[PDB]
Formats: sequence, structure tokens, C-alpha cells
Amino acid sequence: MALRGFCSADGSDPLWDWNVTWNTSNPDFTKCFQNTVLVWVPCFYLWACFPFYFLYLSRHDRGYIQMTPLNKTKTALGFLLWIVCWADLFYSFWERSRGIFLAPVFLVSPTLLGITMLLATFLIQLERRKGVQSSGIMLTFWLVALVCALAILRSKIMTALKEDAQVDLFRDITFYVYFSLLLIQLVLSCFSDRSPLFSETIHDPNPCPESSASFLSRITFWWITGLIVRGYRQPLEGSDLWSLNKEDTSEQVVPVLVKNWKKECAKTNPSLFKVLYKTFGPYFLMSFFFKAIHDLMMFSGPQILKLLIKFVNDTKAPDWQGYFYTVLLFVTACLQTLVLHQYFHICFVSGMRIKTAVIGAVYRKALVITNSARKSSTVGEIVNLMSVDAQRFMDLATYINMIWSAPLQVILALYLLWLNLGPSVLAGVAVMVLMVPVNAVMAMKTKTLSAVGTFTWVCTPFLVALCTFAVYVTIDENNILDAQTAFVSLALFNILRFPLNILPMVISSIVQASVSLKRLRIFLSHEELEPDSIERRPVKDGGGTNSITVRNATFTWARSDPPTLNGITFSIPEGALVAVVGQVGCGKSSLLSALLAEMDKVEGHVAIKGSVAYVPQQAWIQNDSLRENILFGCQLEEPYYRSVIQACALLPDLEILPSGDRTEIGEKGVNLSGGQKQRVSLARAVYSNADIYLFDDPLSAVDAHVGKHIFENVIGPKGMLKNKTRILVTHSMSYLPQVDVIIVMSGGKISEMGSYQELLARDGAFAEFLRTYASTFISFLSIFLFMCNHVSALASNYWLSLWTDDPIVNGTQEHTKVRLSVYGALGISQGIAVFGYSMAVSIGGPEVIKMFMGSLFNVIGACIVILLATPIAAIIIPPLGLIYFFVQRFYVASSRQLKRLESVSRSPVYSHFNETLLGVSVIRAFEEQERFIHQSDLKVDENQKAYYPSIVANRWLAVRLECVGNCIVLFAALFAVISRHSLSAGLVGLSVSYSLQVTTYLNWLVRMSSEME
Amino acid sequence: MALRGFCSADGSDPLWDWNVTWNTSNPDFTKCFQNTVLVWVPCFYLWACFPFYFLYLSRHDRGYIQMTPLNKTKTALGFLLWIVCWADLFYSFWERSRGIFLAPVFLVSPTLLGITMLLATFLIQLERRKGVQSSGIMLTFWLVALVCALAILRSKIMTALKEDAQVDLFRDITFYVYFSLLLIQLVLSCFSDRSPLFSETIHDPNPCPESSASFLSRITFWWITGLIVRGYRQPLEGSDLWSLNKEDTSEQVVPVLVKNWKKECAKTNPSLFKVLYKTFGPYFLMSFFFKAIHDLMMFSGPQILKLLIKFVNDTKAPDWQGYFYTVLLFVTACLQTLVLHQYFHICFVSGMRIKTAVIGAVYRKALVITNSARKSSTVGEIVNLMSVDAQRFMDLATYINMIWSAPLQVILALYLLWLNLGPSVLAGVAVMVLMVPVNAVMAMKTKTLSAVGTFTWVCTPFLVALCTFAVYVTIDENNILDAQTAFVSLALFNILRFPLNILPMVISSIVQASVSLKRLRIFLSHEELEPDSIERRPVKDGGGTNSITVRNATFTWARSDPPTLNGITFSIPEGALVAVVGQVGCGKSSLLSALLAEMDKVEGHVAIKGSVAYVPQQAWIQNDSLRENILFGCQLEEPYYRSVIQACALLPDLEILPSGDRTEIGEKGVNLSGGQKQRVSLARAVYSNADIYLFDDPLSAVDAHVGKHIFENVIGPKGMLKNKTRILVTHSMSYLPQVDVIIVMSGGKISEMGSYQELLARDGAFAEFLRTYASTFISFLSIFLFMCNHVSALASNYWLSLWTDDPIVNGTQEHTKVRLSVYGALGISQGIAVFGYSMAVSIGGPEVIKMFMGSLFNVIGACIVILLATPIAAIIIPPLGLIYFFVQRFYVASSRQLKRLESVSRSPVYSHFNETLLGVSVIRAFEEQERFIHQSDLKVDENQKAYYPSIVANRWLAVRLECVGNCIVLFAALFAVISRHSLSAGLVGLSVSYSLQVTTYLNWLVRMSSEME
Repeated sequence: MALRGFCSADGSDPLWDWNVTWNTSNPDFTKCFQNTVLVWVPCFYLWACFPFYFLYLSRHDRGYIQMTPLNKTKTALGFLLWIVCWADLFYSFWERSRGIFLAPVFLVSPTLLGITMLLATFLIQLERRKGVQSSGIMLTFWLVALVCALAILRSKIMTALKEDAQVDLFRDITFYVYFSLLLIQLVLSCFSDRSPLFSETIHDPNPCPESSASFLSRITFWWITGLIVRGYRQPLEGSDLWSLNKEDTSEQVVPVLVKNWKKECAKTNPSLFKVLYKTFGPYFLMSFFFKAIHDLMMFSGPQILKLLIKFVNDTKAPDWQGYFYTVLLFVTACLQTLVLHQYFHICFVSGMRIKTAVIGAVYRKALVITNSARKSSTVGEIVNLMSVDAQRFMDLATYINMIWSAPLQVILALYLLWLNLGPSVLAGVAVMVLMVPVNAVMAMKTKTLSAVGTFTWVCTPFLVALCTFAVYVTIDENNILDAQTAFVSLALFNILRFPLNILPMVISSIVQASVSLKRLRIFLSHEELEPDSIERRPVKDGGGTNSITVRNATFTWARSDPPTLNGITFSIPEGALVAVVGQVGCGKSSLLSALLAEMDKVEGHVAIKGSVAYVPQQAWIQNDSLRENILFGCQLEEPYYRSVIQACALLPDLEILPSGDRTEIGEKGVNLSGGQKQRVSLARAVYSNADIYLFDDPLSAVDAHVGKHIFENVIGPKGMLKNKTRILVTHSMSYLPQVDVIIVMSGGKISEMGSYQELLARDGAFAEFLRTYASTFISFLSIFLFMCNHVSALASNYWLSLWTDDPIVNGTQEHTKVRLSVYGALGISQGIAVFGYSMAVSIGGPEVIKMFMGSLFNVIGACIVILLATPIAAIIIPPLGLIYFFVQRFYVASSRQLKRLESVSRSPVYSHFNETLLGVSVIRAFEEQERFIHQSDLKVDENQKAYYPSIVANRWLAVRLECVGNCIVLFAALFAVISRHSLSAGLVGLSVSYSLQVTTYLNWLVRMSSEME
Repeated sequence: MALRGFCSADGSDPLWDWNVTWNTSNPDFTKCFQNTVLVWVPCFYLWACFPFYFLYLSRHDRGYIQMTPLNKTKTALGFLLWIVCWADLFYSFWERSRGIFLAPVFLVSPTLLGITMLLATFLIQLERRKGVQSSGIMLTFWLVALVCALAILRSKIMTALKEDAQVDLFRDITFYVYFSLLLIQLVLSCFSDRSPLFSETIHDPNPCPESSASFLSRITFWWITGLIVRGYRQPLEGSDLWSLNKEDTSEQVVPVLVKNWKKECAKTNPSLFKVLYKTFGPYFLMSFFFKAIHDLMMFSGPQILKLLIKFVNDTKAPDWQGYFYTVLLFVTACLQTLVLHQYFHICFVSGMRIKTAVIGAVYRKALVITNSARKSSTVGEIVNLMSVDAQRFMDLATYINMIWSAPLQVILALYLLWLNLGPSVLAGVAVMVLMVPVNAVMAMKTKTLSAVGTFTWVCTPFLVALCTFAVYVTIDENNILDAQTAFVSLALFNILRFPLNILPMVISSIVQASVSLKRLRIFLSHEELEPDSIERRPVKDGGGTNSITVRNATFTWARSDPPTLNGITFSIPEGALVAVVGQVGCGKSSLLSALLAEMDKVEGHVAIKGSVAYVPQQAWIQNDSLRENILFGCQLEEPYYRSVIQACALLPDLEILPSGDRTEIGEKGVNLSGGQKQRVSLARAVYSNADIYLFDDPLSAVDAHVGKHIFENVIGPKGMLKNKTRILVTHSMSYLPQVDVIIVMSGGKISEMGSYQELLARDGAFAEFLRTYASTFISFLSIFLFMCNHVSALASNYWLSLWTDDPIVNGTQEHTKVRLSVYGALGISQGIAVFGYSMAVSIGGPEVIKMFMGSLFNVIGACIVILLATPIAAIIIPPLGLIYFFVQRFYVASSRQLKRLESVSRSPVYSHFNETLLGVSVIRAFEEQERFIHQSDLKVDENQKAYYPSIVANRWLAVRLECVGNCIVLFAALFAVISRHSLSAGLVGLSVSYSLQVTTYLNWLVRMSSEME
């Protein structure tokens, strides 16, 4: 209560009077209020946002924009804005000192403005130093200060020329100068800044323009209009799209997630969503504050409307009041559409940023890890995990914020409806519960009346309103239907309807996401890094005499099975032909694979020296050129290519092919034979030019006569690779005598080792093997029904408006029985007509034309109602009938060509992953597993360059189609307040109510039932 | 008088009447006036501009802009606008047919609007067909129609909502739709068109943007701001300039003038003047119609000011009148500055287009015509005709339109002043004749206190005003100095002053131009075509046996002299060495030159064969590379270059040079000896590789040994040119015996011809010749004086304002004879102060700082006066104190770098013309005179590319610095009309008078006293 004594020494200027600002014909604020609150509010606004902005900006150094003249003039203006406010205080000090008592108010309030201006000037310099072009804080502060100064300027201009007023000629000049400088700075603080000294774009010439735009352009999504119009004439395809900004690329996201997951695993299990909470968490806290505010802006629509009606029925209030509400019907309807469409963008971006990391984390955990423990099917169990489970992590991101906002709106709307009407709404909302069976009906239709059901859905607002009003009127008495009662609930029900629709289908989505999480987690922890290290590396030393060393080796396929190899110990020098002999199923494959770090060793010491080349019995070919398949990464070399082709004898195979060594080999191409595949693999192996070669019956399917030249050309001692180490396994008989050393193993143990001559002289197991084997009319009806239904609805609304304005005498209002009778009769007629045209269209037939005609006729009716209420609105119909039109044609011809590129670019990632998963066994032997990781990175990135601008073109139109909807309410309220002396309450209520339901029906027509056709 | 019965049957709605539009508190037009005149005016405006536009556009086909959607929508909008106006007439016909008498007025107007709408729609398509992007007629028509319809809309909105009247609901909707469509079309018809299918710019990538700009941009000169801003930071030089538009080039103007002049000469200073008038007449006639509107709008300021001053003194007129005049103070002050600056551009372009044609005509006449009759000096008589006479043909273009507008303004202003004041102004204007002496004074100050002279010039308006008012108030006593009398004449004198000063220096310029015309015509009429046809061409036939044929030849140097050659007849075969022998002054040079078609023949037959090479005794070198000088256009050839260098023996000369054959030879370079020059010319001649060679003592200054070596190297029979025809003349005593045929001539007649042996055996005159030639402290004082003078002027103005508002009692102005005394005393004090600071600045010394300080103090006073008159104007001072500033700094730093390129580019054309005039003889001997015309063309075009945008940057600032001046009058009248209840007439008069004189003093500061220092 100190303000009363603070304002003056007599208490004659109370803060609020209610007799000077509201009840007069010329409102004007008092003195103390103007001096204190209007001055203080900007300072409090800015002083509570400086530490947060400073802390946020202390981590985002980006540039050094040096000496633009804008920074030279803005600093000067900010410094000049301080000296006048200081001079005011200096003059006040003089006046106090000499002879005048002036109260402490003049000695305190001015001194804060100087401090705030000094802080703003310093912030401009810091903002320039940290290098950001457009500012989102200076604009708002300048706007607020300008409005607060405009109020005082109007008050002073009104009180100046009243009657011979005595005003000191030292506070007018100061305030006028201050206001002019504020206006100049507001204009000047929105142009641009030149550029940072250095930027990321040094080589790529096509960057996205989002990094360089003004605050208003980013708010209104204007920078996307560049490539939309260009898509209308010139077809859109190829490199016309932009490039990423080096932040969403897969090379800068996956390592962070994999490191955090590895650290969490080493800490110990909680699911990976626990890690995602601490990785991608601080970007969802901005998507929670934006939603709630929007919700509180939804219920400022009806209330104002109610007030307006109460103003029309009063015939003695001052006129200007009717202009105070209308302005508030424009700001509130404007700030609501500039907040939701930013929360949507944040949610979509943070939901897209997760899939590009999960995909990479899955891929990097398959090619080099989880060996010998993979038992799930190769198709539909691993590849499906890349296309279905990871694709259900964007819906959850958008829908996770609808779990608590769904019941809040319902509770608030029910409370307001109960406050307005009374207990009857409990029955009325019961009808709302009674049409929960209607959503049950559409659900069971989806399981399996569709048109009949949707027309009952269309008609159900009428049914619920009629039932509510009948219950309100029939029960009890002495209740009169005013304009507010019958014209507020109609909007409240429409607002409340949507959350009762959104509640289903969400609880199923959450369950499905939770189910998918279990599978993702069980796969990401499906191993314990089996091939960590058991060998002496494929190549560790560049020089040695003994190639393969092994002592006391023992390996097993699985940890729960008896060992298959025991007591394995041998040594082999360099450049010796070693051939092993074993029976079918003896275990040759297991021993052969144990050398490639594909087994589990319990005890033993084994080592190899030099890079290895592997030729498995099964061959795989990547879908590419035969030249590329043979080269396998290495560049061409002549006549090395000719030499290796001659050695492999590929001349007939190259000649028979339609284009030689350039056709489509493998899948999605011509089919070959097994022998040709084996020859191609052998050619690739010999081209690899390794130190040790490891074969596995590479000539079984090749004809023996044909394979004779191959054996005598390369494998035999006459070949060009006689200086390397060769290992060959087979069950052939002919090639045994020409090898150097023969090793025979059975029962998991090696029996004898030695040369062919020594084994033959011994006449032991080899002799026994040789001896045993011994192989050495409806259109016009539909139109008429449409017209009947629409005129029935219009007559219903007109009759309700006429009824709501009946005079009140002796409690009741004349007659309240015939109105209900005619209302019910017309409702029954409309219900008959809707089913009649339902049957007509069902017999004639579809839904696209249905909704198209419905929306067109409804918007025509919405226009004609406003035309009938006031004959001056016809000025604004033409100009608003064109701006919308040009929006509905650019979007259809530009969002239909960007929805086809994704279907083209989707397949390659899945195909590449399937190929890698099928060829991992051979890909790991060559020690070439980084190139493939890089390769599968450049295809996912190509599916996120043509997909990012396919959703912004959805946040464009939606914004552009809501300003049109909100520019009719203002002009239907302003043109109705001017002529309050001749308009009843009902007509104003109808005109205002029909202007709210235009944006929904305008947006429905453009998206659905237009692009489909 | 038919309108009275046309409006209505009983004539109850007459035409204009002051009882309903002017004397009321709510002005509103009547019914018949609204129905007829406002509607009819647009139709008459457009219907009187269609044939002219059609005729002008039927000759300027430029493109085929095909199917822009703007042309698709504008036609539809026009066709829609037609139908509503037709429907109005249809409904009127129905109403007249059924039961209603409605008068013929409703049956005429719609059928007259429909025709205009259809014509506009057709004109859009016709405009599209001929390919013009921006239209200057559609915008004006739409604006006029909208302005006319605004009043009808206001009346129909005012008469409907209030008074509870009855309005038919069939004419409101039609008019509202019509107004909305008009607004939409006005907005839509000012964007752009796409492009013509083909344009001139196919190769050059830097065209001037003037060919592609909107109407508003062309009017406001907003396409030169692109490079003015760019030149501030990056230095301006080189290729940053644009290119011509293929219309001002010298290859497309000179032929037209030369053809017209030749035709006029063949028909037979009236001749040249008539030819110029017939050639460039059409584009100058547009300059007469633009210096008529501005002259009339000049006199619309004093009338409005007088009306406003009279209105302020009235305290019962309705308030809104004060807002009708102020708007008229903005349109009139705006249309005046958008007309003069469009006449200046046309005048300057027409002035520039003449010099580029006169220069080309003179050059094409000089080189190949007027031979043997040139007697004027080579310097200062012909070259001066290219730089002085043709440079005085741009001032005449601008000043020729000031010969009749100078006295018209004087006469009109004198008549108005006499009407306002009376006979006293005749005495006062006599005192205004009294500065005819003082301008004569500065005239003699130009011939030989000058600061004192200009300070008396500054004080002159005060002196003449004081004398006029003293004379007005002294004689008799019948008139009282009101506000209008003392505040209209002050502006009228200032308006009238300038033409009284422009009149001198023009009559001298006209005389000088008339003098220059005589010399230009006497040189251009100097044709006297010498080389018409006298020879058989230098080369006509490619095959023959006799080289030179001559019979009965006779030639003379001049037509008024006895012939020097008579009885010349001889013949020589192909490849014969012919040497002629003559005495000194015998006439060898005359006969030698006669063979080159440099003489005139009265009788005889002479003929030559094959292209000729000429080596005159005097050699000329163009300032270029020695390689280019020797090549003379031909490309280099090896080892031809080495062969000719060895033949000419140029090895020591090339070796001794600092860079060999690459130095700067000739003028502006190193000097060379005469022998080297002769050797260079001989090398050029032999490089020419002609059929007939003609020498003239080419070894006079050459050393005897060097000359002998050259003679045996090339000229002698052992040389490489023995197969062609050689002619040599000399007086040497050694080379005669080795020649084939010797010809001796004397007295103009050839005596004997024959071989050396025959002549020696004859022992005639040859033996005689042989034997004959064988025998042989103030700064602060200046500041104080400045302040005293300015406060004295301010006190003078304030005292006059106080005096003019004295009450009138008994016919007299209270008591006079006391204001005049103090007025004169303060005037004398101001004169003493200005003389004192004159002496101070003369002793201390300059003019730049003088005018700078004067303008700064005057412009600060012009703002302090407005601030004192009304304390609310302080809002507008800051924002207008910045827009001007940024204009003053860009222009100074961008028009100082474009005023230096001309000084660089001026010299080459004069230097090239001098070189050509000195080399004419050799340049014509070689039959190479077409390349040099192009060479001299390519430079005058380079002097007109950096000069065209050096004057538009003067029409930019002047436009940008007059809207600031005209935006203070509006805000000083509006802020003074609001508070008429507390302001006397004197303060309003002072404020409005001082607000006019701000543009002149703002423009004076930027151009002078700023750029100079």
C-alpha cells in the first residue's frame, strides 16, 4: 500500500479509478500509473532474459563479422538514447535543489532507462562478436518499448491542446526525441548483416538458405517459396535439390550414440531409450513449453465472442468499446498459428534425427561383430529390423506429447460448459458419450454403412445440440434461451470434439512402439564381441620362414558342444604345396574355417604370417560391372589384366557375353553358370595378389578336362604364383601325386604327415585309402438432394437465431412449443434426405467427389450467410477469392513431384544391406570392411536430402491458409459493430459463429479430395 | 442548359451549388453530378489517347512474349468487369419496361462504361503482341478510375448506415464488386512481364538495366543505385561500367547524317541548320511540352499559402477546410519535381547525340577527300575543330529552350505583384532593376571586395523588401500591412529572382555557337572531290605486259597556275629498271606524285597495273610496337621475317635497342636516327610484297657503305625483287651504269629515253650532264560576427511578423513610424557586421568554408524557427536528419571516381586524329583507309561509355534531395492547422515561408563547398 503515498503527498491519484479509463467517452490513463508501470515493464522484460541469452551464446562461436556500418550506427544511436534520460534526471535534481518539492518518483523511474539502454548497447556488440546475423530478442524489446511510448504520446497529445494548459517545455522535447529514436531503431534493426569471415560452404555451391534468413522469414517459412514456383514450369528432378548443412550427416551422429551405449554397457540392463534420453533429451524441453501456451490460446476465442454479444444487446454503452474487443480478436487469433507450426517443426526434426542414428548403429553391429551366434532368418528378421522397426520411431516422437494434453482440454471444456449451462450438459455430453459407439461403429467398419456412418457423423453436432436444448427447455422451467447460451455452446462443442477423436489409435501406437523396442534391444545386445582377437592378426610381420604355426589347437563350433578339433599341431615352411585329405563330414570345413578367426579357441597357440586370400566353395557377386567385380577396388593394370584373363582362360566367356566385360552380372542381370562363377572368383583371388592362398575345392562344378588347363596354368608348379604359400583342400584323386606334402586327418586328429613318396613307401593309411576307394438419371437427383440438405441446415440455423431473440414476459418467452416441433420436423427431413442421397450415390457408383462437393457447397453457404447479414461484406469476397486460389494450384503441382523421389530412393539401402549380410563371410577375409561402411553411408544420406524439403512444403501451405481464415473474422466483426443500431443479437451471433468454421473447411478441401483426383 | 431537364423531370437535383458542398459541416456531392461527371471523366481520358498510342506502337515491334499467366488473368478480369456494367443496364431496362419511369440517365452511363472496358481489354492484348513489359498508360487510367470511384463509395457508405433510409439492394452489390475488381487490377498491373523471345543481348553479358525496368523505377531513376553503392567500398575502375545499347554507337548514326547532307547538297547558315532540324527534329519537340507544365505549377505555391493565411485568420469556418488545402500543397509540390528532371534527361541526350555524328562526319571527310586545297594550319585549325567547336554543341542544346521562358515568368510574376500590392511595386521593381548595376559589378569583378559583393548580394532581398515596404507605407495613408501582403511578396520576389539572372551569359553563348557554325559549315562544304576518277585504279587487271602507259599527259598543282607537265608520253615493259634524272627543282617531285592520283589531269591517257608500294622521302611512324609498325596489319611469317630483316640489315639496330623489336618507337618513346627511319620504311615496303615499287631517294642520309650494301642486297639485280617493276629517282653519281633504262626530263618535257649504252654512244645532253656533275585571433571574432548577423536576421523576421499583426483602429495601424526606425537600425547593424566579418576573413585569408558555414547556420535556423513556432515538430527532425546524411556521403565518394575516367579517355581520339592527318599520304597510297575509320570509331565509343552514367548520377541526388525538402512543408502546415485556436497569423506565415526556402539551401551545401574541399 506504499504506492498511495509514493505517487504524491495527498493520495489524490489512485492507481486504478474505474471512472477515468472505462466509464467515460474518452478513456485515458491516470498519472502515477503512466509514470510507473508503463515505464517499468520494458525494463523488467529485458532484465529477465539477459543471463539466459548470455549463457546460451557463450557456446556458439561462429564468425567475426567485422565492421559493417550498421554496427557503427546502431551503437551510436544506443549511446545517444542514454544521454537524454540522464539529462531528465539532472534537470529534476536541479529543480529539487533550487526551490521545488517534486516527490521521489521523478528521481527514481528515469534512472533505470539509462541502465537498460547501456545493457542493450553492450549486448549488440557481444552479438556482433559471436557472429549471428538476425536477432530474435532486439525486435521484441523494441516493439514493446514503442507501444508503451505510443500510449504516453497519445495521452500527452490529447492533454496538450485542451484549454490554455500550462505544460513545462522541458519534458515534451525529451519524450518526442526519445520516441523518434525508438522508431528509427525499430526500423533499422531488421535489415541484415553482411556475412561471417569464414563459413562451412567453401566447396559445395548449393547450401540450404535456412542458415541465412531474417527472423520473420524463418517464422513464416518464406525461403521455401524459391523452389516451389520454379517447380511449376520446369520439371523438378535431379540436382535441383539442396544439400545438408553438415549436421544431419551419418558421419557425425552415429559415433556419439555408439560411444554412449558402450559406456553404459561397461557401467553394468536399461533399454537404449535410457541412453537416448540423455543424448537427444535437451531438444525436447523446447517442444513442451510451446504446446501448453497454444492450448491456453484456444479458449480465448469463445469468451471474447460472448462479450461481443453482450455488448450488442446494450444500447447505452460508449461506441468505442466495440472496437476494443475486435482488435483482441486479431492478436489472439494470430499468435496461435505462429506457435503451433514451430512446435510441429521441432518435433518432426528431432524425430527424424533418431532414425539416421539407429540405422547406422544397427549396421555397424552386424558386419564385424555377432559371429557364430546368429540364428534368426536372414530375411524378415534382420533386414526387416531396418525398414519396419526404425520406421516406427517418427510417429512416437510426434504423438508422445498428446498423452497429457488430450484430457486437459476435455476437462477444461467440460468445466466451462457446466459453468455456462448447468447440469443439463452432463446429459448432453452423455450424448457425446453416446456417440462413442459412433467411433466404435467406424472402427468395426474398418474391421469389415460407411457413407451412412460418415453422414451420421456429419449430422451428429445437430443431434447433440438439439438433444441438449430439448433437455434444457423441457425439464424444470423459468429458463430462457438467450443469445450467449445458444451461441457459445455451439462453438465449445466443436472445440471439444477433436480430442475425443484423437484419443483412440494412440494407445495402440504406444504399445507397438514398446513391442519394437524389445526386439531392437535384444538384437543390439545379441553377442559379446566373439571375434575380438584369437590370432596373431592376418598380417603382423613382413618376414619369416615358417608360414603357418600351430600347437595344441582345439576349437569348437559352440560353447555348449564337445570340441571338434583336438591335439592339432604342425608346422609348414614357406612356398610349399600342402594338400589335406579327409572323408565326407570328417571336419575339413571346421578346421579350414578355424584359420580365418571364425572359431572359438579354448587352449592352444596358432599364428600366420602375411595377408591371406580366401576362395570359399560358395561364390557371391555384387550387382555391378564384371570389370568392377574382378577389380574389387584396385585400379586396372595392363597387360596384367590380359595376363590374368589368359591365366583364368576367360576369353570364351568374355566373347559370348553381349558386351564383353561390361554387362550386368549377378542379380538384376543376366544369369551365369556355376563354373563361370567359380572362375570369376578365382580370377578375383589371383588379382588380389596376396601372400597366402586358401582354396576350397574350387573346381568341383568345373569340368575335369576344362579344369585341367586351369590346374596346369596357375595352381601347378608351372604357374606364376609358385613363390607364395598355397593351401588346397578337396577329395579329388588325380592331383594328389603332384603335390609336395599331404596331411591326412580323421576323428579330429591328424594321423600322418609327409611327402607323397614317404607315405607311399610307408603303405599305411594312404595305401588303405587308395585300396578302398580305388578311384586313382442420378446426377440431378443428387444435386436436388444436396440443395435440399443445405437449405434445410440453413433454415435450421436461421430458425434457431430467430427463436433466440424472443421477448421475455412473465418469466417465459411467448411460445416455446411450436419451435421445437418445427425444429424436429426439419431435422427428420434432413435425416431422411441424407440417407436418400447416400442410397442414390451408392446405387450410381466416389468419396473424392463427395467431399469436394460438400466442401464447396459449405464454403458457398458460409459466404452467403455473411453476405446476407451485412450487404457491405461483398467488397472483400473477390480479393480473398484469389489469394487462396493461387495457393491451391502451386502446391498441388509441386508437392506431387517431391512425393515420388522417395519411392525411387528407398530401395537401395535395403538392397545394399541385404547384399552385405549375404557376403559378410568373404568380405571379412580380405580385410576390406571400412569401404563398405562408407558406401552404405552415402545411400542413407541420399534419402534424407529429398525428404527434408517434402515436409516443409506442408508447413508452408498450412500457414498460408490460416491467415485467410483469420482475416474474415476481423472483417465480419468490424462490419457488424459499426451498425449495432439496426442489428439484433441473433444476426451478429450467426455471422460471427460462421466465420470460425471457415478455416477448417477451407483446409479440408485443398489437402484431401483435391490431390487424390 | 439541357442538364437541368436531363437530371430529373422536375429538376429537383440541379448541378453545382455552394449550399450543400461548401457551406456545410459535412461536404457531399449531389446526385446528378455524381452520376454524370465523375463517371464520364475516365472514359473521356482514355478515349482521347488510343489513336496516338496505336499509331506510335504500330512501328516498334520488339518481341513476342508468349503465354505469361498475368496476361491470362488480366483478360479474364477485364471481361468480368464488362459483364456487371452490362447487367446494370439490363436491370434498368427491365425496370423501365415493367412499371417504373427512371429517366434516360440510367440508360446511358453503363453502356458507355462497357465500351471503355472492352477497349482496355483489347489494348492489353495489343500491347502484349508488340512486346513491351512496362506500360505507362494502364497505371494512370486505373489510378484515375479508382480516385473517381472513391467519392461515390464514400457517399454510398455514408448515406446507408445512418438516417434510416431505403436503398435498393441491386446497385450496392454491383458497385462494390466493381470497386474491388478495380483495386485488384490496379495492384496486379504493376509487377512485370517475363521477357521477349529474342533480344539484342546474345553475346555481351553486361547490358544497361534501363531497357528492363518498371515505370516507377524509370521515373525515379532507381536503377543507378546498383553501382553507386558498390563503388563506395570496392574501387571503381575498368570493366565495372556497362555497355551501350546499340543505338548511340558511331556506326549507326554518321551514315544517316552524311547521306542527308549529300542529298541536300545535290539538291542545290540555312543548309546545315535545316539538315540538322530535319534529322534530329522529332526527338526535341517533346522538350517543348515539358517546359510548360512546370512553369505553370511553379505559381501554385503563393496562392495556396495566401489562402491558408486568410483561412487561419477566420474563426468561424469549418475545421475540415484546413485539411483540403494542405493536401493540395503536396500533389502540386510533387508533380513539379517529376517533370523538370524528365525534360533535363531528354535535353541532355539530344545534346549528346549530335557530337558523336559531327565528329564522325568530319573524320570521314578529312582523310579521303579535300586534297590539294588544304591551306589551313595542321594544328589549331583542323584538330581544334574536333575538340572546341564540337564541344560547344551541348550547351546550346540545353540553353535553346530558355530564350522564351525567361521573360514569360518575369511578366507573369510582375503582373501578379502589381495586382497584389499596387503601383508601389513599379518603384520597387525599379529598385529590383537596381541590382542590374551590382551584377554588372561582379561582371567587372570577373573582369578584374568580391566577398563584400556577395555579402551585399545576400543582403539584397532584405534591402529591396525594406525599400518596398517603406514606399508602400510612406505615401498617403490608406492601406494597412496585413499578413498576406507582407508574406506573399517575400516568396514572389524569390521566385522571380532567378530568371533575371539567367538572362546574361546566354546571349553570349548563342553568339559563340553561331560563330562556330560558320567555320564548321565552311569546312564541311570544302568537299572539292579531287580523287573522283582520273586513273585506271591502282590495280584493275591482274595480267599485262606494259606496266606504265602514258600519252599526252599534263598536270598542274592548282587550277589557277600554268601547267608544270606537258607532252609526257612513254611506255615501259614488265620487270624493267627505270631511273629518271633531273635537276634540283626541275619538277621530279610533281611528276612522281602525279602517278599516285594526287594530281588533276586536263587531257591525256595514263594507266598503271598492279598494286603499288610507295616510299616517300619523308617517313612517319605510328606510336606502337616496331613489330606492328613493320607488319602494318599482316601477320608474322617465318623465316620471312628473318629473311627481310637480313635483307634490310637490321641486326645491329635490333640488338642495340633495350628490348629488341618491342620498344616504344616514334612519339612517346625513344628517338631514332633518320637512317634507321628510312630503313624501317624500306623494310615495311618490301614486306608489303607489291607488284610495282616506287622509291624517292631512299638512301640520302644512309652511309655510303651501308647504302651500297643495301643496293647490292635488294634493289640490285641480285636481289629477290628482280621479277617486279621498280621505279627509282635520285641524283646519285654511282648507280646509273647498272640500271636498264634512263629517262631525262627538263622544263616539264622528257628530252631523251634509252639505255645507258645508247645514251653514252649518242654523246648528247647525257654526256654534258655527266661531265658537269663529274667536274664538281580571427576564429572567435568570425564566429561572433556570424552569430550576430544570424540573430539580427532572425530578429528582423520576428519583428516583421509582430508588426504585421497589429490591430486596426480608426483606419490606421495603431501607431506606425516606430517599427521602421528599429527595422532600419537593425539592418544597418547587420550590414556593419557583415562588412566587419568580410574584412576579418579577407585579412585572415576560403570561399568553401564561407559557404559551408553559411549554409549550415541557415539550415539550423530554418529548423529552430519551426521548433519555436510549434513544439511538436521535434518528432520529425531526427528521421529527416539521417536520410539526407546517407545521401550526402555516398554521392561524394562515388561521383569523384567517375569524374576522373573522362580525363584519362579524352586524349586518345585527338592524338589518333593528329596522327592520321599527318600520315594521310602514305595511308592512302597503300589503299588501306577502311581499317583506320574503324580504329578511330572504336575510341569515341570508349569515351561515351564512362560519360553517360556520369550525368545520371546527377539526376539521382537532385531527385532524392527534393522529396526531403517537400516533406517539411506538409508537416509544417498540418501541425499548424491543428492548433489554429492559439496561433496568430504571423507565426503561421513565418513558419510556412521559412519552410519553402529549405530545399535550395540544402541542395547548395551538398554540391558546392563539400566536393571541392
